[PDB]
Amino acid sequence: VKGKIAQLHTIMSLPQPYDMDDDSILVITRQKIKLNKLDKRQRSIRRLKLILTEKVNDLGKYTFIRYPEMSKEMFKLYIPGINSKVTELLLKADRTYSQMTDGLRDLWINVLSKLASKNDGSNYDLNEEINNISKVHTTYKSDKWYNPFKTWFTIKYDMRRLQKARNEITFNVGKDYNLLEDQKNFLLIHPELVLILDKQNYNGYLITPELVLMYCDVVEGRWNISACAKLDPKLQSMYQK
Amino acid sequence: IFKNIQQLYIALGMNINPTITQNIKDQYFKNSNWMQYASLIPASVGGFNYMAMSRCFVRNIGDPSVAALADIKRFIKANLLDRSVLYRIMNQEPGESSFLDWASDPYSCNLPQSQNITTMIKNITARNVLQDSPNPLLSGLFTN
Amino acid sequence: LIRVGINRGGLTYSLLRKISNYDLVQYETLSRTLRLIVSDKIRYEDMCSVDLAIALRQKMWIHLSGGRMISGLETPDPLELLSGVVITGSEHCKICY
Repeated sequence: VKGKIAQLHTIMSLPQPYDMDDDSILVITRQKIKLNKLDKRQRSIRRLKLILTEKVNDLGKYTFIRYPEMSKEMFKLYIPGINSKVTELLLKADRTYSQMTDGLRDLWINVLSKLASKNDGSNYDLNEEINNISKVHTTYKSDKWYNPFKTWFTIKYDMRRLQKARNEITFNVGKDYNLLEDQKNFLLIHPELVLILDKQNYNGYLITPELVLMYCDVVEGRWNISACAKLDPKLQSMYQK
Repeated sequence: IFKNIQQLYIALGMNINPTITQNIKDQYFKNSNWMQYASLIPASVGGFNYMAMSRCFVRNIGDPSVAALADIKRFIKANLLDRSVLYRIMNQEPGESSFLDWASDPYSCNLPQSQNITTMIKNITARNVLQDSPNPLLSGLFTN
Repeated sequence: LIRVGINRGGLTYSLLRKISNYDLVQYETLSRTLRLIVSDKIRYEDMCSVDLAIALRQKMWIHLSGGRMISGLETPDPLELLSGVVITGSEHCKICY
């Protein structure tokens, strides 16, 4: 819903990118702000503007981008400094899988020799699909949509952890956000929003958790489609297409 | 198999569930050939494998236990597993299910604490939520 | 479930502890099974999968069934059952021979 994102832009004082057929929710939110009747969640969202102005100095020169236009720059989001926790796990998975390729190939060769046993040679050793077993981990690891997947999975994990921690214990009202600053990207994760600042080109993105989940699963789907098309001999051209 | 291994690692190391202890994590990560065993052993006998290779050809396999044990034999014949793995699977410990639980799912072996999440939710709803209700149907059906 | 329970009443943590501990219990059970000490007195890899399943179901349900039998369940799996022979080049089927 465009209304939710427009409301997030209009709660904390930021420029309004969107235009809408009926800006009723924006008028309602502005009226609530003027008379100071904001809810608890809206107040918690609004209080982050002070932190944003304290950390980021030249916040007034950033330009925020709407949802459809930012997709080109958000399907490939690489933040190398924050995905140092899932990389180790994926590397260990690669190692523990590489320890089984020989046995897996022998198993499939035995099964195929039992099911269709020709009496005149025709060994199954030189089969393309069987020979591509030994490079599944290599193909996933050296993929184009791997780093954006890692970054988005880390972002989703942090946001979901914060959201779950809010439910169990709301006592720690003071600090619920997660802040990560770098010479490239400035990332703020809140159980209700994600704010990304690109400082080299002065761009800003403010997204809802729904957009977080959408981008995460879309990038995961792209990664899986591309890699699994690369492996299969019948879909090698479909990979590049 | 590879995606199942990745899922196992992610769930055991990078999940928001706070009930996972460090003991389980550093027992599965440090012990030799434990994640491979967990990902390869068919789950009908205790593992985390939900794809019998017979499913790749036919849809209705039959009772999953027979397919699981056939796949275990195939694994140990292809040097993926060991004979001791099959011996341990044969000599594991039984659960504590009853006759009604057996009737609710006949193909199941007596795996300890094998009840599904949906089964637990259904049991909780039947025994707690729908006990005292004004609806004639539920009042007649769900007694104490 | 939580919404209906708070609407009606009767939900307590003692009932919902299992739902939270399910995954840890699964991991603990597998860990307990994986570090068991076994002997090679009986070779279980030389039996057909049907016999293995029969023995497993006999062993697991020993408290309910006892010495009695369980029937009507086991069916042979395809891959263990079938054996295909592609007859080509004027040679008889080895099994048929």
